[PDB]
Amino acid sequence: NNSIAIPTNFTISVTTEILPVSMTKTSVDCTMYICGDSTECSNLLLQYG
Amino acid sequence: NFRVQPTESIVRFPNVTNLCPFHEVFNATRFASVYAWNRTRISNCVADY
Repeated sequence: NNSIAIPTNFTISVTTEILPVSMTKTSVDCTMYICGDSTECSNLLLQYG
Repeated sequence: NFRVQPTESIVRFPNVTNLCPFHEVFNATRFASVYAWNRTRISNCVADY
């Protein structure tokens, strides 16, 4: 009911916090992946919208 | 996007593989008795006709 605890010294503490901010920005060559660089396959691919 | 390029290089598996018994029947001096048809089993190849 009537007792309190009070610091008498202190401590400076440095902690770290690692955060991800950005990730690798890729791009894809939709045809060259799907259809292979050099193919009338690509000519079929454009059918797919 | 961007790329195409043609130039055909078709360097091939063989180098100097043996031809065949060809140019040996087409160019033989003495053939067989007719019923003893001189079938062989023409050899390994490059029988590139």
